[PDB]
Amino acid sequence: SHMLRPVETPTREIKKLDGLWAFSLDRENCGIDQRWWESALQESRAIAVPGSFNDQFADADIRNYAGNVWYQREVFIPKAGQRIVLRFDAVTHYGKVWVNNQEVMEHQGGYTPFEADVTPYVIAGKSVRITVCVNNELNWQTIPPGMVITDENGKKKQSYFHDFFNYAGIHRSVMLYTTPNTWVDDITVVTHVAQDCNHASVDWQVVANGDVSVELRDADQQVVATGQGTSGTLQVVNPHLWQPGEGYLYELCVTAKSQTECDIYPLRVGIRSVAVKGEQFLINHKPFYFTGFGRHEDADLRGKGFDNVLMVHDHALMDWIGANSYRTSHYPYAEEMLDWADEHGIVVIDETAAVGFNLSLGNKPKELYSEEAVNGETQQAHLQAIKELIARDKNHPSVVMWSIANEPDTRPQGAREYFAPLAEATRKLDPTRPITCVNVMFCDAHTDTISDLFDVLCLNRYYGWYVQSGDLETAEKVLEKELLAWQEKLHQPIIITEYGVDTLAGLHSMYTDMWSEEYQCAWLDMYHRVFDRVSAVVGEQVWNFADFATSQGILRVGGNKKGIFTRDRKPKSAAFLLQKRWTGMNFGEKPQQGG
Amino acid sequence: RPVETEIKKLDGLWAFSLDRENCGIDQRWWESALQESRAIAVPGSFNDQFADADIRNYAGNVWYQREVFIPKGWAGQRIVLRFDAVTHYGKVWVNNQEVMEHQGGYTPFEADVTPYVIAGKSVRITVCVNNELNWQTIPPGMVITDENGKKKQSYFHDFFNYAGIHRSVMLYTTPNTWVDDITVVTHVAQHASVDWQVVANGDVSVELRDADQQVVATGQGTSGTLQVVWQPGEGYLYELCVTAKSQTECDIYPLRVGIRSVAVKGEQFLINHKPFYFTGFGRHEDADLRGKGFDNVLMVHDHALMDWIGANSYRTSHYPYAEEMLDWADEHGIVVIDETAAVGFNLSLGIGKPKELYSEEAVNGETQQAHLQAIKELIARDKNHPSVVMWSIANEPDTRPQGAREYFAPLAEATRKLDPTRPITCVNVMFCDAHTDTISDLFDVLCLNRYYGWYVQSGDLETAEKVLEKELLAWQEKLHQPIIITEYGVDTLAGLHSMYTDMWSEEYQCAWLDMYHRVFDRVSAVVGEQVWNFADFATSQGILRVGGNKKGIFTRDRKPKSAAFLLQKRWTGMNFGEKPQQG
Ligand SMILES: CCCCCCCCC[C@@H]1NC[C@@H](O)[C@H](O)[C@H]1C(=O)O
Ligand SMILES: CCCCCCCCC[C@@H]1NC[C@@H](O)[C@H](O)[C@H]1C(=O)O
Repeated sequence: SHMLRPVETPTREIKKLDGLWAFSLDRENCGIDQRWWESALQESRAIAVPGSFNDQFADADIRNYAGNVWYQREVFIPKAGQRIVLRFDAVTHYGKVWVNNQEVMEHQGGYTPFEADVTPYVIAGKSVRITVCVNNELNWQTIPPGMVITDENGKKKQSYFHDFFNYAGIHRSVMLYTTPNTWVDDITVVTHVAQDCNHASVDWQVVANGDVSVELRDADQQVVATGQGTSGTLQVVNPHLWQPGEGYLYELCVTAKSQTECDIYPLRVGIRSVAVKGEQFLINHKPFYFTGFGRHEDADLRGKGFDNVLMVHDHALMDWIGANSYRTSHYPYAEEMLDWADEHGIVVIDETAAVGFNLSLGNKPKELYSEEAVNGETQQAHLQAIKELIARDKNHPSVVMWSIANEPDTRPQGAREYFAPLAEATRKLDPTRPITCVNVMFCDAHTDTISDLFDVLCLNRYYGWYVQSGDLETAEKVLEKELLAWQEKLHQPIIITEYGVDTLAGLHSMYTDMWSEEYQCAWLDMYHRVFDRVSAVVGEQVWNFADFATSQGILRVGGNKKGIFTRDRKPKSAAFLLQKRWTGMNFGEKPQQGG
Repeated sequence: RPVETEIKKLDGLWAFSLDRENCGIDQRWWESALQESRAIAVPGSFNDQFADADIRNYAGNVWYQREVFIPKGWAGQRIVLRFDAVTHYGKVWVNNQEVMEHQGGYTPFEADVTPYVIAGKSVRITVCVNNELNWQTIPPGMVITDENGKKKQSYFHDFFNYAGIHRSVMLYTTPNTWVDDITVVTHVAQHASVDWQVVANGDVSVELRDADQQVVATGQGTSGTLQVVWQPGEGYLYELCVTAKSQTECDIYPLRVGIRSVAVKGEQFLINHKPFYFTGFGRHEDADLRGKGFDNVLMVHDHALMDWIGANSYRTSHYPYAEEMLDWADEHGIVVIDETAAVGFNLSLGIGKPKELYSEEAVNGETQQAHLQAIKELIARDKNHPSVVMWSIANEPDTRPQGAREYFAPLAEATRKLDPTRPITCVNVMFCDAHTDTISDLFDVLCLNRYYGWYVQSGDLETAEKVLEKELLAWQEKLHQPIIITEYGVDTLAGLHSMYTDMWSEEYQCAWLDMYHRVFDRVSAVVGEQVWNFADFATSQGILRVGGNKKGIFTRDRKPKSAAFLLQKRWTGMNFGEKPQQG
């Protein structure tokens, strides 16, 4: 449907985000049968929302549990005559909500919010019970996809194809918000600029039988433009347009009035224009250079759960290190991260949860794009995730790119058949932004067959790590050669969205061999040397802020160790190399082929 | 503590600013939006939040600010602003009008803002937080200055001086007849529970249930309340609805209470007339990244670790914990020794200054008063909790200089008169043994901190066993009192191993915790053990702290050392609430 983030005005929120819900497992799938919605928690225990249920009890048998978990919470209802709505900003994978024995709504998104209108079903003044059924399972039509395997005892074991651990549960806000019966439930805003001198910001919104008078107030509450109608444009003059450095943000207050009731919604948008020209990524008609991380929503104890201290601290670290950009790696991030990126002018490459469409990253199906794995319904679900992501992050000026999928195996015939309609559909959904598909390493420029449909070429390369293990002299030649081959092929702006190596924070060696910090430094350094002599490399993005948790494997030593920082946010030796490089260059500009 | 039948203002981010030049109160920064502010998260200590070295140690004035919408549904009700905890000092302003202030730090403070607030429009909230300690703050300290005005704070406890807003901020609403004060005391012989009440223009009607609304008693009055006929295993707790009735509005307040009576008999600690044995940790309000800020995920996880390792009790070490810890504590029925921030009254703990600890320039007058205040507040907030079985006035004070007894006697007297239903204690330091301590008689349970084999007799088990044994049974023969060892632990690097089982290695933590447990087992007066710290925690910079205090069974990110499984074998291998029969 339509997605508007709620905000306090003559509108109200009761943060049911309160922790300490009742939590229980359903190892027998008796919950849907035995009507657990009715009343009690049976044999529950205290859990905390937001937060992943896997790491929260230090029980291994819970963290690998694959099935149905039950959340439970009684709450009181203060808003009368207002539309009361129950919003879940994120319930990872599947969630079915119940308000006092009655199914309200359900979702199969994972990292996208879903809400429901509960005005008839509640009465402001008495209690009410909310029971959530959260499913953490992945089959071939989920985004991301997976394979759940039962064995001889019927015990479910979830296997997937991405790297990060499949943290599940309620990860973001659960809120009970309250809006007048004539609401402003959808908005779209597109901005243009000409020579940083003047241009318009077209408006568009959806009401509940009310008219929309829209004003454009300033950063100090000064009206600069008005407008009367459901559509149309409106022009500023000599704007304070949104730059990657500062990030100026106008406050467009929209009004939807009825003959009796009225609703006012303030929506912050910044004037900026993002486009791709040849091999240049232009923000406000200036060629840009991306620097920063591909991070994860990962932490100790809470898993993929959200928390504010992590936001302010992580943004302080990136702010110190000189990073100006990041990419919401492998799933839509919490909207709060994108609000911060909006105010602080942080350019973001947004991505969907489509990751793992690849069976070469080592009882696996034998054809990746057959009916037994990634079929038409996988394509429908992928288009769904695109729809929801764009419908949530469409107005945020910090998003400059949509990324449909991550590292798909494109060698087999049919990858183009699967991905081309999704490129067409995404271009038809949001024309204001470039589109991309992050490229796997074993699909170099001479075997890929998908990168033509996208505006920006994103690359994940690990020459010298997975291949040429320990060889810098050779990985330099290979890396430079394939980079110039991508240039000779597509003449596109090339952002390296992943490049990193594993490093035991504390492992040193005089020989600068793999897994030591000296190898991380020398490796990133050589990669930077190659980066500086390719004209079409419009951005670099290291593989990963900090070490994150992965599934158990013989390649993951307590998870992925390719982070610049540790899981507790401590810098390895390479963090200060990146400090020197990024903070030493001119902001938003590519190095002049050398310092 | 609020319930209803509110809008939690601690949601999201606040504007944060520093006052290095100390211009805030003079230039009236609360009457405007903070110039040059940055986003900060509440709850959470401001020191660790920005990875800034200069912000972490800053000693002065910090400014929080946040606009909020007051809901329309609270038209004619009193609107109250509650700060569950603002560490050390806080002065709160509501939209150009000064409302409140408090020098507590680890206890809440609330203020009535009904006139200054018009429910429906947005108002701004500005908080001035101070993190300074002199000799009259609890805990005490002293600040020093030089040229360029750089302020540098020095204190006498171990843990790092985290500050800021550490617990939720509430904005609750009650009808014009509210239940401001409640008290409940439970008895049990081989019983019932007197009730209390304070209100304004309202009568008191008290009823109480069990599982769900199943009343099993009642009462109409501010006394008596006795009727029909809470354990450390599960923790059965009844629900006591209090009603305050007026001509127009009515108030209902639910208070969970568990039937229990704690008392000391000879050298036994009796909870419900049964001898007990304390096992568990002396923990801290410390975490990665957020300082002393509260968080539910951490409480759930740490309670999972304590449940797994077999702990049955712990002590809110060196300051009042967040009350959520105590609600959980009486829910799952874990025994809690509650303690004030009174720590650091000692000049002998020197890493290797006034001249006498109980002089006028240090610890005299307002110091004793404000200590009695920290008592009064801790008790006024945690009195009704059945999980609290003990009072702890102070921790590790130097009682050797002249005038210590003259200081500690009145505090014991007043505290005993305030809450006579629970035993009282004072954790004494190691440098004051049985032949030199002069205060352990004023208290019901004697608490001991002992580090034989670490600070003295460093690395020698064969003699530290003898010294610990002699000191222990000499205490027993001296005062014939119940002795809980509230601190015993040694530092340990998480990954350091050593074949020789020498200091700082995990083998030394294992073998050192073991000998202490045998000497514990051959002493009849030891009514419990609490390994020093649950998890490694942050302290001030010293040559004895290797990135904080490493005396934890778990690391800071909650990962177990070799001793965690030893203690999980010891505490769950014995019977719950029972001490081994000398083996
Ligand atoms: C057959 C040739 C294979 C080439 C190597 C492919 C490496 C893919 C790297 C992986 N790319 C995806 C990312 O989520 C992971 O964290 C990253 C990694 O594992 O470090
Ligand atoms: C004879 C006495 C020699 C010196 C003993 C010093 C004992 C001080 C105990 C200290 N008591 C306070 C506690 O927070 C600290 O963690 C603990 C410590 O040492 O780390």
